[PDB]
Amino acid sequence: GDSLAEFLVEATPDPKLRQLMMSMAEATRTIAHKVRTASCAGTACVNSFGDEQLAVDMVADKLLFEALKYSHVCKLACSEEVPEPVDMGGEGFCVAFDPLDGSSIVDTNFAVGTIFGVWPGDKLTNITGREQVAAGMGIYGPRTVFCIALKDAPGCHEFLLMDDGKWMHVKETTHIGEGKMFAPGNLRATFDNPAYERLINFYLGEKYTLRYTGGMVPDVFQIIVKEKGVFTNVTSPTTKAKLRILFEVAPLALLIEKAGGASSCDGKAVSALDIPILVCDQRTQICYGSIGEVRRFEEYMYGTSPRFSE
Amino acid sequence: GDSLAEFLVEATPDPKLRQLMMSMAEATRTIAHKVRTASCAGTACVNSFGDEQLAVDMVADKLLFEALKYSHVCKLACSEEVPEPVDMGGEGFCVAFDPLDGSSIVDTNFAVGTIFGVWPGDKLTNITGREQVAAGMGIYGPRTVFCIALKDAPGCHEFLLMDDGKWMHVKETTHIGEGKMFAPGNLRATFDNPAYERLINFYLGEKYTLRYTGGMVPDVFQIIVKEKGVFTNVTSPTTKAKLRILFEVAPLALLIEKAGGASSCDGKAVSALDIPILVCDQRTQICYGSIGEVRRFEEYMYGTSPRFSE
Repeated sequence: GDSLAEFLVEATPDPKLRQLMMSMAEATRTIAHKVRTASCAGTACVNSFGDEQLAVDMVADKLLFEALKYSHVCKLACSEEVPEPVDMGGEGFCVAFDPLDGSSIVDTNFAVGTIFGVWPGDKLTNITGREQVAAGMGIYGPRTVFCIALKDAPGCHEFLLMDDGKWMHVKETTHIGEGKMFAPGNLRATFDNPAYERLINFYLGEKYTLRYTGGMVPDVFQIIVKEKGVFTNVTSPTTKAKLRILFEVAPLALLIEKAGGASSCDGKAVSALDIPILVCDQRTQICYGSIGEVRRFEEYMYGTSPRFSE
Repeated sequence: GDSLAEFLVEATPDPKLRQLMMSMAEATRTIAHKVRTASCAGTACVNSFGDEQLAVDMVADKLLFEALKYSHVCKLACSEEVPEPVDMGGEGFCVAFDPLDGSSIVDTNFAVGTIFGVWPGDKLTNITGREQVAAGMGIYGPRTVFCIALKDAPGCHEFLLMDDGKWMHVKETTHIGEGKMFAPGNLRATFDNPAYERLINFYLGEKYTLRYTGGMVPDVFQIIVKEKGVFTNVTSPTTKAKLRILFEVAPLALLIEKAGGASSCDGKAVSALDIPILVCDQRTQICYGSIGEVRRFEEYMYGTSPRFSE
């Protein structure tokens, strides 16, 4: 297909947003190289940033902050590790990111990833996921994938890192249909939550194929590629919420909904793009999937789906 | 650590076996490059092997046959795609391999892998998995890993593909202990196999963390890395077995039993290294895990563990 710079010129009329997306794709390429040659002798995984040997989750953090600084179009930046925004000396967008989302899977050479969401303005609080101008994730697997969506452009677009160091468009997703595949996150809640239990028993009883790796990036990315599936992460009386709206859930909600899917956040039967983000470290629960499978989620968990039921 | 060539000079005294492992490690390096730049734009994932242009599982197939031919120490070779052995014009070893395990997850950038087992002599039938002189798997993820074990050497060894194009020893596994992590393969058999259902309900009832990706290479490799876990694939009256002993189950059984684990193959509560391989396309069922978890598998499925109970 065609290149990323060529795609961006038609997706958005904002050249600042185009420079930002270019800087995120270059940082994704460098993180992909750092993970490739990471030394995990020590159960921890190390690589060198400049003159210091830290962990992969920290080399990615510093590489993403570096890319935002030198894009000159970033006002605020915030990482999941330190959930307090920081000024990057630019202006245009505010970017929040999870540097590497795969804590218990880097040593096992599983697919891991980076999540980032882009907000316009000067605030990372008192916003919603619908105010996002762009969102994306870089997936570090056998291939290196840059999966993005821009508000001013239709669909969710996947870019492949080629041998020459450039990005090439390889798939545009605009419809997520029906199928039997599920990723049950937080299954320990099938104990204090009878609605979640009955839902999981539906999946297990209808012969849904199981695909759960523990990392959110590949578990949600597979829905966009297969154009089918359900992801669920549900809280319980004894199990507390661990996903973040700013760094993880809200950006992924845009990638999923722009590809023809739906989300159900904070147990309030609305999209994750409509849940107010009051603090950066705000937690939540979520369901991702096709419209049909999200309807079933709300019917099982709440009684009815306000948006999609009959 | 130190290199693979240096490891091999100390692991086995047979210089021909060392050349074979080197040829398999070089083929693993080349396949890792082909998967990285695969164009899954069409209905499959394609790359180049010389002039003709094929799919990735076919590019891997021809690369391993080529590596075995030009190693000069291979008598018979056999691929999962055409389960009929072929003569490679050498003499020393017979190699059976699964070129790419996980073609159903390549478009979703999940981790995939190659499996191969190395047998002495001139026949790939009327053998057992214990007669293997070496077995290994190459894991294609964010990193590229060459995981092997040799009959004449203790333990299962991990090799990381370094920046210079060489392999470096990074982890030696010799003990697989106890923990709560499971990979439930063929979960559709929990309907007409009451023992499998009771077993799966035990796993879910003890709050085991779930990690099943669909590809066996990463699902079994995580047991070796975490030194914990269970993998199960159980047949039923309505669900038939799809795993192959020669290309998949027996080599992984050596990798699993080396490093401190155990296996329970077929319906016979014995090791997979002790199951006679009569035809190349022979199918089977398996359980991989720690000695404690394999004991529980045989107790739940058959009543008692002849090797580990009491």
